[PDB]
Amino acid sequence: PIMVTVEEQRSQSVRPGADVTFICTAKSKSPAYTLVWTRLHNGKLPSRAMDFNGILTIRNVQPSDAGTYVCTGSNMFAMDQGTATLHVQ
Amino acid sequence: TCANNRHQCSVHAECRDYATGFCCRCVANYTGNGRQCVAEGSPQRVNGKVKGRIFVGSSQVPVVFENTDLHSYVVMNHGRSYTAISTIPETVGYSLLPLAPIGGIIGWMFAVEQDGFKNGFSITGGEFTRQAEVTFLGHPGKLVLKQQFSGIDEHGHLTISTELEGRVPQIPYGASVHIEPYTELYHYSSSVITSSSTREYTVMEPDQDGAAPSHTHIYQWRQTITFQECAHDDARPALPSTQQLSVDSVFVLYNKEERILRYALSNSIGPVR
Ligand SMILES: [Zn+2]
Repeated sequence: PIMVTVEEQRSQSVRPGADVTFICTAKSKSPAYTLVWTRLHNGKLPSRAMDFNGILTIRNVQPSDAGTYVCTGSNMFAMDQGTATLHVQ
Repeated sequence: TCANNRHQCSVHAECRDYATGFCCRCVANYTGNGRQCVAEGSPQRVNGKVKGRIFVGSSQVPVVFENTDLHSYVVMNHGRSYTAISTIPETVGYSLLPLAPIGGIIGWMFAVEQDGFKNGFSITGGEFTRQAEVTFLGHPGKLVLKQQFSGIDEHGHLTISTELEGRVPQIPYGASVHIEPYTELYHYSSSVITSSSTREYTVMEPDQDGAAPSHTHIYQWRQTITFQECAHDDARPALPSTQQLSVDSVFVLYNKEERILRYALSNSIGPVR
């Protein structure tokens, strides 16, 4: 019913203070579907993170931001997930 | 009594008998009103249909749509609600951009709870009726909204039925809209919650060569939220007479290609500051 794709540059490495962007898209058999980013295990996003329309933008990156992020695609029929990873120098 | 109507409670709730009757209550690590409960920190989905009869600008013929889908996603305790509404005609899509509150009620339902304050789901269990009206200052008529929430269905989906009728100002094809952070006061009294708010929004002209300067407009939101509360359990602490909803990180978007309307916002509920 739905398939998620994390756009290229799924794994990125930046220095503290930089801004990083990850992109998610999906193919859905239903008209209405949502794309939502979270940390692993549905962990809360950093306050400095902006998430809308599948685009995750983390500004002024902190060492604590390092880790795996998950994009969850959802519609009335099912859900699907894809991951991205961030490394901080 | 419980021995007779325990099935009325959520499987994740406890039943207790009282002089006049029984009441339900969610067990530890679950939130809700006893009749409906969800696990803390868990993702939740809301599904329903949307129908509308809306006059745009000065048109004497309304745009009509039925059987349109609404899908919303939220994670308990995160405070951010993401809503998608698709099979929305281009003839009305851009003009509905300022109406984030269509999805905003879901943000109210699952706002991050602070101190001794409860969000919409804790208070109603997702079983309530919402009557809302919006007047765009300086423009004719108004838009009327009616939404019915019927709890968690047999599939585990929260439910929401939406009906829209009235007139809204015309927004240029291809234009975008911006909404700044704001706060709203929700007043409680004998199973009735009301709120009125006057806010402004900005309209940015079509992203093309020669795009003209942006312009602001004002509208007033008025709403009445009705629901049922267990009339037993005398030793039950009263809800605050007034709670403040803090909203931020608001995003609205309409995509002509997939004919989808999107609303996203972050919410926290707590004391008046
Ligand atoms: Zn269902």
